[PDB]
Amino acid sequence: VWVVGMGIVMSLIVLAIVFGNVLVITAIAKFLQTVTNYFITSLACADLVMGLAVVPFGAAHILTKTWTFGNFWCEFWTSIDVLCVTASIETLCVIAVDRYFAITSPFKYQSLLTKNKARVIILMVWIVSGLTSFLPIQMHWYRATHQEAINCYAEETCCDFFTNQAYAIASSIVSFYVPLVIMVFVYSRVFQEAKRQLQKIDKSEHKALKTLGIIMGTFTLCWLPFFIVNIVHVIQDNLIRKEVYILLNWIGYVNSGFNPLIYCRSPDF
Amino acid sequence: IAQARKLVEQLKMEANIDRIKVSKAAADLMAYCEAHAKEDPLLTPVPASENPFR
Amino acid sequence: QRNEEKAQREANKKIEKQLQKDKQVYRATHRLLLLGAGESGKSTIVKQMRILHVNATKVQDIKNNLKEAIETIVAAMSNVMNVPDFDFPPEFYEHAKALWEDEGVRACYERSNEYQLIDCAQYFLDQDLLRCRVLTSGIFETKFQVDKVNFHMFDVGGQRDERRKWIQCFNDVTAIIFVVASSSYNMVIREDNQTNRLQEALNLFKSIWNNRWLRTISVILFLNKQDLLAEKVLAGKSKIEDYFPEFARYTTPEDATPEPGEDPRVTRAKYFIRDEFLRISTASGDGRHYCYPHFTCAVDTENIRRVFNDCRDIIQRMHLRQYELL
Amino acid sequence: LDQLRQEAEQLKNQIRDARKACADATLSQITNNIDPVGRIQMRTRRTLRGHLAKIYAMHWGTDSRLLVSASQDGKLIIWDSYTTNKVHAIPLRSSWVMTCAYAPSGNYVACGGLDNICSIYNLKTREGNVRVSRELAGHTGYLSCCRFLDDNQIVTSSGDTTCALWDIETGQQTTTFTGHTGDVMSLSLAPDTRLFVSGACDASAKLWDVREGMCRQTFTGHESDINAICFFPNGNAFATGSDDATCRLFDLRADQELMTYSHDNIICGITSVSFSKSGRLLLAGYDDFNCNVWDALKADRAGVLAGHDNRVSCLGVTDDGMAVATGSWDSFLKIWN
Ligand SMILES: Nc1nc2c(ncn2[C@@H]2O[C@H](COP(=O)(O)OP(=O)(O)OP(=O)(O)O)[C@@H](O)[C@H]2O)c(=O)[nH]1
Ligand SMILES: CN[C@@H]1CCc2c(ccc(O)c2O)[C@H]1O
Repeated sequence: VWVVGMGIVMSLIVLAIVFGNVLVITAIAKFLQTVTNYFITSLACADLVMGLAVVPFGAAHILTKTWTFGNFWCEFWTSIDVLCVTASIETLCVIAVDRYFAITSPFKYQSLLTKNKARVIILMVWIVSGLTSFLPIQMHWYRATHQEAINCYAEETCCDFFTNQAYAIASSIVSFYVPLVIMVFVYSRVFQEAKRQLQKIDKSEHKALKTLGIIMGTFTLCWLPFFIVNIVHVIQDNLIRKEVYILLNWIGYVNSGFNPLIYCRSPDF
Repeated sequence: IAQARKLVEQLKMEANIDRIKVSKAAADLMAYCEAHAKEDPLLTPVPASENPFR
Repeated sequence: QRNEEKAQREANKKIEKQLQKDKQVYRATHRLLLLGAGESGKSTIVKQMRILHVNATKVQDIKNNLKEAIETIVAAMSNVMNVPDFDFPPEFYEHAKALWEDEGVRACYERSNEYQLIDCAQYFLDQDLLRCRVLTSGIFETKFQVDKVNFHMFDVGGQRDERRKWIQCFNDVTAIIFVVASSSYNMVIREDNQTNRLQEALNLFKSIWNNRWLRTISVILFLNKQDLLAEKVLAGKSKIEDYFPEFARYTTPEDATPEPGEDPRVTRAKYFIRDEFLRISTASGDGRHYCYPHFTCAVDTENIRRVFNDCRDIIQRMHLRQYELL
Repeated sequence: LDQLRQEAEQLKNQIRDARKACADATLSQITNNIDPVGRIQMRTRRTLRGHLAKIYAMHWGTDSRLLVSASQDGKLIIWDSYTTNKVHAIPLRSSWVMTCAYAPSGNYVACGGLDNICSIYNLKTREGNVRVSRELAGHTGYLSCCRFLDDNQIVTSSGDTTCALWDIETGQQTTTFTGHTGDVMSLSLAPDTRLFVSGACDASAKLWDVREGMCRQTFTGHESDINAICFFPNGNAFATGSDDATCRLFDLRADQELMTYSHDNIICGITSVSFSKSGRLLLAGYDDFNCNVWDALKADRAGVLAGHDNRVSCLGVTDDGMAVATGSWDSFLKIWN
């Protein structure tokens, strides 16, 4: 009986993402508009699109146990969720990067970044994210070469994920490896600067540690479990089941649901 | 020390002036407001047809 | 007329295009406001920033100060002076020069603390262009660059104000530079019967620190006139204990970093005045308030890095306050 | 010597005896039968942007279409309220500006600030090159307000407890007024430009004379500094906005204070006051981020204009009484109607 009841959990979670995210988008535009708020707005928009156009489809497929639309719709759904997941993570790297000059180069921060530069970098990162998902999905260049995906690719009623090794490795790298190390290095330096500034202040006459630890831990704990198996199950010989795959993917999806709650805590907000 | 001598000369000037009761001034102000209340666009709103700002 | 509006619309474009360029320049400058009491040295510090780092009335102005300095001491030595616009004739300069050698005048110079006297009396009678006092009512400003960065330093100055109602205008400056005279603890300022000059400056600092509008402005403290402080302590003329009884029980702080060669007595007196200014700021300083004390000499310490380094820390700490780190 | 001060007490007490005798009845008792105006609501019709910093000054024009604003960024921008198009932008020699004006004929604009110097600019010139015409520099201390009698006469009020009546043609003071013991903060000319008042920081106001150049009266009903003042449209009354929460209305003929406008929930100050076309509404700025509307004959609040995000520092009403402009410290003018 828990199968029917679990559908309420998905509906309750999905409705929160759509309702929660539009609260900060409308407030920023109608009231707040600074150089560092465009990235937050872009991240919020990406999260809203991902939630609205991904979560109900996956929930319906899981509950009904039979995909209803055709092959084109399934390809579109895979392309859109890959694109949205790739673009959501990469914005945090930009946030970490630009918060670094403010602390590390206070004088040149104003001259380094402006509205035009922020718009250009946002467009560039969005194009980089989009090129990873739509182009291989539409070109059918990621198809597997085994005898298990033939039924999935030949049946319009069925739908699953059986992507080849090379595309999976490349996507996992370009979506998780690059941002993580950069953001780790950025946040390490920021802590050192605070410490000197705290040590210098003490010489003249753990909130930062707590907040950096929380910021790091929330998304690393939500995302690393999902992106750690995308290499393992392909490399291994059927050592990872599919239910755990779906569960970890949903856990990774959960992160961006409360990411805007972790962020956007300024007094003016 | 002449500052005190000059100050007392000024205060005596204001001592000898003509004054009227508060009632007369209040009546005059009320009559003026009543007379000119008609052409007060901020008080009684004008139609939007004759509004330069709308 | 259809063409009437077209020209007006084009007029807005020309004006609105200039404001875009000016916004970048305005947002990339730092404004520093000088403050203090009289005879502190606010004007002298500005002159250091002009002749050094970035960027013919001197003959008459120097003689103007010299003439008044000798007369004031000689007039009170017993215990024409006010003729308007009397020039210095060849005999006039010779006549005034001989009065210095008198031993009776010398004794009056030893007791200069009792009365009022200009500091530059000895130098001019016996860096030269800046060791002169000339006063100006209109706000005095100065523009200079250190390293590809624009700095705007101005001194409101004026005659004494006990209301200072214009202080609400300076609600956006980067920092406030405060200059005090640390070698004037036994002199009475402009009244001959009042608290000593150091206490008058302490009261002004307390009012500035506890201000409604200046609730988020840091203060840079310049304990100026360090040269005379060593001379007064070395001589046995006056002691801090007589004027400040708290000096009897004071002890040298453990965190002491004196110069290469300095007497223990001189170092203790230096830190007592600095520590007394610090207790005022820490009493009501809970975030977004800081004080940076320095031991500066206005004339013979040429380095603008002290303002440059402190300004970077102020902005660096301000960013750390945001995002909830410190 | 000492006897002069003792005699001054008798003269001071003489004034109070005469004023207390003329109080037949308070104004509130007279106007208990007047129907209240009701609830007054206004909506923003225009918003003007383009200032890089906070705003202290503002003045309309005789045509009631163009206005001029001043800011500490060093700019003096002239607007066109109907179409929202800047017509001019004059850079300034000093970055500290506290006042501005606008000539009745529209050919000149005035300015002044912490530099103790008043400046006059030319607008309608050959080849369209605005340049400084004169520089009036005789004062000691910052200026607070400037007003135009005609194209030749300008009245200033500096912070050294003095006022003056300048002369642009020769650049010299025709007459000077003294008697205040504190900084002068504001002034306002009479409708006929024969008298004017001034509110100092010693909690008092005076009624000067333009021709004779001597004081006439003195009202001392306040308890703190005074920041704003404005004449009644009739010309026989004026309202004062002080540093406390209260604003009072004085009468020239009765020589007393008539009413007091205060509320229990307001503890801020007032920076600008103004009347309406018929003298029935008394708008007043505040440090509470909003502008309140009072009633002249009832002391009843009748609306709140709270569309700003910083303190309101200037206010004005057009000559035809069609719109109200309120600047602020966030560099955003607003035209209400
Ligand atoms: N010995 C000594 N004298 C100094 C020093 N700095 C300034 N002075 C004196 O400063 C005098 C020049 O006038 P200041 O005292 O600078 O006057 P000011 O700065 O215009 O005065 P305020 O505007 O009231 O601050 C000269 O007589 C100098 O002797 C210093 O470091 N050592
Ligand atoms: C079916 N969901 C997909 C499966 C694989 C995948 C996702 C996201 C980012 C990637 O780089 C991926 O390779 C998931 O959203």
